[PDB]
Amino acid sequence: QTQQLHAAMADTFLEHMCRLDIDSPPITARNTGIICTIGPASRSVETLKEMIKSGMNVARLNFSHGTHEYHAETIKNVRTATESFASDPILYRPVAVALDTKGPEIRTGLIKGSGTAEVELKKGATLKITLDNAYMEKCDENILWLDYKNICKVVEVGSKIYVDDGLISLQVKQKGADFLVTEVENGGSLGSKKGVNLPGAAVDLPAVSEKDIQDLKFGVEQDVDMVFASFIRKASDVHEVRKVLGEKGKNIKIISKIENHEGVRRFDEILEASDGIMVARGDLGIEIPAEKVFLAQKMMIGRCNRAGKPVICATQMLESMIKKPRPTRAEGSDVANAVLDGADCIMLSGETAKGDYPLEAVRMQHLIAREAEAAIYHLQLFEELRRLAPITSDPTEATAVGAVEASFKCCSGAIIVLTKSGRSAHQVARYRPRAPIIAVTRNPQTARQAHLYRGIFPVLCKDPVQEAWAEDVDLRVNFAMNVGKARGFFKKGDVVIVLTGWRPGSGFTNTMRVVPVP
Amino acid sequence: QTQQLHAAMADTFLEHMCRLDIDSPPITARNTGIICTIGPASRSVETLKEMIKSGMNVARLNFSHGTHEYHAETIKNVRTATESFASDPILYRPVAVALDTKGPEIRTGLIKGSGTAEVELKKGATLKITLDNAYMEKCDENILWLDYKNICKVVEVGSKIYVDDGLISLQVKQKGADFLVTEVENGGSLGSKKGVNLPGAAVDLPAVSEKDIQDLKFGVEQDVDMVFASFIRKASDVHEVRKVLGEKGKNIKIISKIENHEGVRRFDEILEASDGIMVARGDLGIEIPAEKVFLAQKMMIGRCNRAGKPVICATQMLESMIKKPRPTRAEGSDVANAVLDGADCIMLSGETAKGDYPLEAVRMQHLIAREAEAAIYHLQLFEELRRLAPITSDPTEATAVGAVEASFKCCSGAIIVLTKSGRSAHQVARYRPRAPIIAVTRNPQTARQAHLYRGIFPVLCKDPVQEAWAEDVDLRVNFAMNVGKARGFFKKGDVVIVLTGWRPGSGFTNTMRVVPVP
Amino acid sequence: IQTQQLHAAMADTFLEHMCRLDIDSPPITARNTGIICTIGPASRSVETLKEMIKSGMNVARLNFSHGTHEYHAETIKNVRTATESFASDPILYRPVAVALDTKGPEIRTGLIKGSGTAEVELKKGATLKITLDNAYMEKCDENILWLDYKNICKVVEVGSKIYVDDGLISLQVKQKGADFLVTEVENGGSLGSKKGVNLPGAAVDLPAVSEKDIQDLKFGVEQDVDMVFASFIRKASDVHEVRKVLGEKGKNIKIISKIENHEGVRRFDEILEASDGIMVARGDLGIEIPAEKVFLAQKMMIGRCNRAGKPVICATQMLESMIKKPRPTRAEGSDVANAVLDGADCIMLSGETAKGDYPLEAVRMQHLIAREAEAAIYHLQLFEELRRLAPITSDPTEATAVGAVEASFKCCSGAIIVLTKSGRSAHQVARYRPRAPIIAVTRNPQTARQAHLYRGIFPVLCKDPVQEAWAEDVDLRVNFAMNVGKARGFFKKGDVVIVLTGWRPGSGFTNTMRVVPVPHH
Ligand SMILES: O=P(O)(O)OC[C@H]1O[C@](O)(COP(=O)(O)O)[C@@H](O)[C@@H]1O
Ligand SMILES: O=P(O)(O)OC[C@H]1O[C@](O)(COP(=O)(O)O)[C@@H](O)[C@@H]1O
Ligand SMILES: O=P(O)(O)OC[C@H]1O[C@](O)(COP(=O)(O)O)[C@@H](O)[C@@H]1O
Ligand SMILES: [Mg+2]
Ligand SMILES: [Mg+2]
Ligand SMILES: [Mg+2]
Ligand SMILES: [Mg+2]
Repeated sequence: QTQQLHAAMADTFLEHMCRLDIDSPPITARNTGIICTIGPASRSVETLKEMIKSGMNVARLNFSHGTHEYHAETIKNVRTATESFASDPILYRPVAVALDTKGPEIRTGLIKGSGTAEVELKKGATLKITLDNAYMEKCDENILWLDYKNICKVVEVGSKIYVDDGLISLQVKQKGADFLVTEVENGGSLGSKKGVNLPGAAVDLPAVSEKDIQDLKFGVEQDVDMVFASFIRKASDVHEVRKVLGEKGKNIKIISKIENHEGVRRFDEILEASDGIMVARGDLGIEIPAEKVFLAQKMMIGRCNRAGKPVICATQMLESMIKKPRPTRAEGSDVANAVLDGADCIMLSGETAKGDYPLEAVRMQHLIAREAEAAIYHLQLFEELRRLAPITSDPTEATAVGAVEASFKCCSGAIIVLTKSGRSAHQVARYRPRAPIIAVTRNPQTARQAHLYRGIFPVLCKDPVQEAWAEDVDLRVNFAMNVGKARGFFKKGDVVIVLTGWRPGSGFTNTMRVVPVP
Repeated sequence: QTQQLHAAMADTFLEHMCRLDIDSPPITARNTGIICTIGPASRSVETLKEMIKSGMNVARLNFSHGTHEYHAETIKNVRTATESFASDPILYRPVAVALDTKGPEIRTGLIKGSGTAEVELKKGATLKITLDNAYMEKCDENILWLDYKNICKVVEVGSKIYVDDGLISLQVKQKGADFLVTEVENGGSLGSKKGVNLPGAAVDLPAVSEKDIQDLKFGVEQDVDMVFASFIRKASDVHEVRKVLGEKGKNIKIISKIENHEGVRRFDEILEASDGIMVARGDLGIEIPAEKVFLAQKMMIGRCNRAGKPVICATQMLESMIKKPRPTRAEGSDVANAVLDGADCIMLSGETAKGDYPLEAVRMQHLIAREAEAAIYHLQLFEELRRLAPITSDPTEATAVGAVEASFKCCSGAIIVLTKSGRSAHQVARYRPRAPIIAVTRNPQTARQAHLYRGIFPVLCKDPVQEAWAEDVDLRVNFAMNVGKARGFFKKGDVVIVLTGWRPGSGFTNTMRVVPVP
Repeated sequence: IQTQQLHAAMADTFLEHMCRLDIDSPPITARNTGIICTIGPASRSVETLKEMIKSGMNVARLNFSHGTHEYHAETIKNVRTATESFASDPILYRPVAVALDTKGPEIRTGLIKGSGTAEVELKKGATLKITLDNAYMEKCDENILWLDYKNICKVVEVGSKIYVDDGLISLQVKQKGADFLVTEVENGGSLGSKKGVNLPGAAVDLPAVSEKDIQDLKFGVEQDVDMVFASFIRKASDVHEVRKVLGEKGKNIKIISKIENHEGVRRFDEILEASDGIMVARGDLGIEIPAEKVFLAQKMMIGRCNRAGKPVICATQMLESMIKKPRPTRAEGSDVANAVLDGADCIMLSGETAKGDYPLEAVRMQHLIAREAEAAIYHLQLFEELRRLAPITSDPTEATAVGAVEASFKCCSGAIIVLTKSGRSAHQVARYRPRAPIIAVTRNPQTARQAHLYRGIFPVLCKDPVQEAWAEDVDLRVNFAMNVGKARGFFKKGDVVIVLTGWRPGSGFTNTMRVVPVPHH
């Protein structure tokens, strides 16, 4: 038996688990998109071809560091690598580009002289915090400076303050107008220009930094497909970013990054305003107890699945592959679970940008995602989504459910959807069929953006439009049939689902057909 | 709110019940077919028009009694009444004809002298059963004769014996090779040529009687649409009936009537060989304890639903309306529960054939079935059917499920299916949508036979094919659109599901579209 | 080859459950659904009542529609005589309860011109004037019809239907004065005298209890009935009225509200809350609302009663044909099964036992079907569903009951034995609907009788004096139930059973569940 089918039949979740089989090989398609952060270790065209081949679907650009000219080159290279395969449209896999903003931060000043010197903080000692600028350059173990002018307004006696990536931990014992008197809870080495998190606080830093405003305008100019907006806390934040990309970039998918408590508390309003979500586990698990992170991940992927909006699963998934060519069992497990949890993307940071093994990381993510995709309990997952599906008399939605049910009934090798905007394909994906969704689009941006949705395989028709709209439709169907055939998703005989519309232009998708592969 | 929708939403069966609402009116469509036995009280053309109008869909002819000339006239009249409405194909309802065989029997002899005289059986008296032929003509209250040579082999001391349609009740007190000595439990008037059931005993009479052979040949000649084959006990039996209708009548649906223990015990093999099933509660509740009947009914409707084959629910459903113009609460309840149980047909016997109130019986069945159809727990019913659906790579099946899912998603006003053989419509019905299935067919037999399946509204296109196959398809779709409109199943604006094929001829139905009503 | 429909109880889907019901899977010997028989001409004799009890009667209904105090007093005397005839052996003694069903408020017409036996003929489409003016009481023709409901005008609009003689005749109001109505005949028929009137869809403002009712109820107090079926309950204030009337001296009598019209259904919630139980009065009900809609109301009501853990009764015409015939119609058989499957506590017999030719055959038939249907329930889901809709509470008694019921499912327990003073503990077990019979052991006779009102409680009345050590007194009552169960054939030595006790004497301390093998005692 194959593709974990015996397990997909089980009546109980428990029997489902009990029946997972290591000798049941997956289908060839892989549904979870893979996002790789590009950096020193992966910027070369020659390398990027190898990434795409290994399964990269999105390129992340981390505006934490690096200048415009530097990033512009990364993008130019990603593009070069991608179009290298454009010469055969059957096999060409689009690659999307993503601009991840630095976001607002709270940084400390320099330690006494050189930014290279450190001071030693003792569990229990007093540590005064000034905002007075005199102290910017000379930070010792008695006085520490911040660039968050308004820290006093947003903290109470008793609040924790986390310094250098939540290594050092302070607690506020007294609050003036200008200063704070803290006690060290967690000792350690204090350095220069280190980053500060205010756990629990409603931090009032603007939605976008001045750097961000400019970094974003650049992304518009460079024509990125999506932005990962950092440190989204409230929906007004998302609205800021939207305003900033403004008209010229009104089609760029804004993906809100949930990095602290306020973000979690206000996730609902946020999700509403966002195109998607990234569960930013790194920053998040500095702001909230680490043991609580899986809760937040599961809550978020859950609600994103309910709302049919893309969710990303980020940070440290294959961390050890920065140094080693194979991952830890926990890393293997982390990735499987994100997939089973029902995440759209999975992401690689260090592992691809700086690590010794970028390719090994991508292939590993590819391998696990496939195995985990077969291991889903679609029986229940489908039943559940269907039961929570709002009543709508929108034909597109009705067609999608019909299609997805049909695909379950006939172990369909794929659901083929003609889509101009991607909307139709999204509607199919939101129901999470086991079968890959081949989305056939003439719109390249649609092709790239589609990766953000579990199971959509974007496929870009480069032919001119044919005279009769009928034959043009048939042509695009036939294209997908060829793509599917060639990529080994199905052979002559197998059955497939095809979704078409009744008239040209967007949102007329309403025709579902069950077709045997020619 | 309408159509018991608030109740259809409930997460539990219990909440579902708790939420059934007497102020939530049904839609106008009624899905459960209604089978009326035609007889003295209903044979007139003038009456039959009124039956059709009231909701009769099949005419049952009981070959228990009546000659060929008699039945031939019933059929002539049914036909006359039906075609009376043929002048407007939008409103014309097809009517099927069904031949219900007499089947093998065990009969008694004549009472002392004229077969017009009777005897009295006294609770507690002795009643000898002979097979000795001396007694054939002279049966008194001391000695009773049977024509079933093999009774003694198949009955033990303690067995019950039912005489005259389980009116009189005997228990065997001593058993020889040649005779039985019984005690009367239920007193009553013993007549001539009265029928006998040996409850629990496995009666070995041949599958088809001599009369049956001939009655069946007649049904072939008369062009009936289905046969209700009596006293089906094993699959061999069904095979006999099929052989007898043979080639000339290979298209007539055989519906096996389960009338005794062996029939229930062997239901599986039977169902497999049959086109459908009738739960013959009268006979059945003479052969098995009456308190056990609802078990058998529920088991059989259940397994017929599982197999997607039509089940009928017969006998005494509105019994009191033989004498009275309104039914008892228990009768009302019986009918609702048949529908809730998931029966295709419901049936009337006495109530339409002999009763004082044939029309009131039909209208009553119509009224209840509608209310009960809304009261079904489709959420679970659908979930269950889907989970127990074989995985199949037949396109038609995949299209049907998709169509039914779609219809649930959009509160579809109807699922419109173009079908030549009826197969496609059956496949949609087997999934039990809330929405009516309008089947559009040019084949009149298909039209009539369709009534045997929950929710199919057969609609007969009498026009020739013209011009392009496409526009012929559109034409038939449009016909159904008009039928639906006129019968008040939906208005302009409402959304409907339409099933077509990709090519002419049977099979190939594989196109589902979600269309707003013009 | 299996028993008690076990293979079917295992099924993962409702559909598979149905598909697996088996006519060769015989039930256990216990029967859980209580059976209520109306006593009348055909069943009032002591000699007959012994045979009824034997056959499975658990409650005796008295219909105050008809019959005088002296008459009913005698029926009760006899029921009691028949019952205590078996009191000589407490192991085999079955308690029988007594129930007073009130006549309730009515709307009656006057006498047809001259003899109260003579009739008029009403033609579809004719005009029919309705007066309340008393001049017309004695002389009712086909043009003018009198009612005794002085307030009809206030409670009906132009367009309202009026149903005369048990919804045989049907009028629609065309004009409404201060004093009169002008109606049109929709349903023709023969109009008689003193015939009953229903106002479908009206909020009928007749008092909750009639003057007759007040008195009939006071009688029930005096006669020491266990429950009252209050007729024509419409709003909760109605139930409060009945309670007020039974008042203090009768504060322990269970009031069971009878739902017989629209307002009753519309307001069922408030009503159920104020009632001890409910009767689905299908006859009257299906005159007030379209008959085709009644199964909706029945199913809604039994449903919500199950949710609330309050007793529900299913009434009227369940085995109607057995007034004249010794066996029922397939639809009657089916009706009874479905009431049980629907999850009704009691089933009822009216005509069938009171006036019919075959009272005993009706009782035995109800007994037979209920047993079969009880095995046919889908306990898996029924239990899952009740548990999921159970509020979280910190009440030990509830925790013990669920535990008990789950344990009984686990071990195919032959019975759940509960020592109960008020019945409350047994009710709490029953509200979860175990397959196993609940033997409730009580020294309180009223508790014994009232217990019948709940699916699956088998009341068993300990007549012994209290034993010195409270422990051994507890053991004694457990042992009693063990003996009863043995003798009634509910289990044998070896079988396993669940026993519920408390930690201290007096009510509401039940918190001990044990799993005990049946002894060689
Ligand atoms: O994916 P979207 O934006 O909903 O648009 C889907 C549209 O694509 C089609 O299937 C074909 O696209 P064209 O308009 O480019 O012919 C339409 O028939 C349909 O309405
Ligand atoms: O040959 P026709 O009458 O045009 O048939 C066309 C339609 O009938 C179908 O054959 C229906 O299938 P069935 O007859 O098997 O039910 C389809 O291929 C198509 O939708
Ligand atoms: O010895 P007693 O007072 O009869 O009570 C025996 C046990 O049954 C209970 O009375 C339960 O009775 P209730 O159902 O009336 O609460 C316990 O509280 C007690 O332990
Ligand atoms: Mg960050
Ligand atoms: Mg027969
Ligand atoms: Mg199963
Ligand atoms: Mg009444």
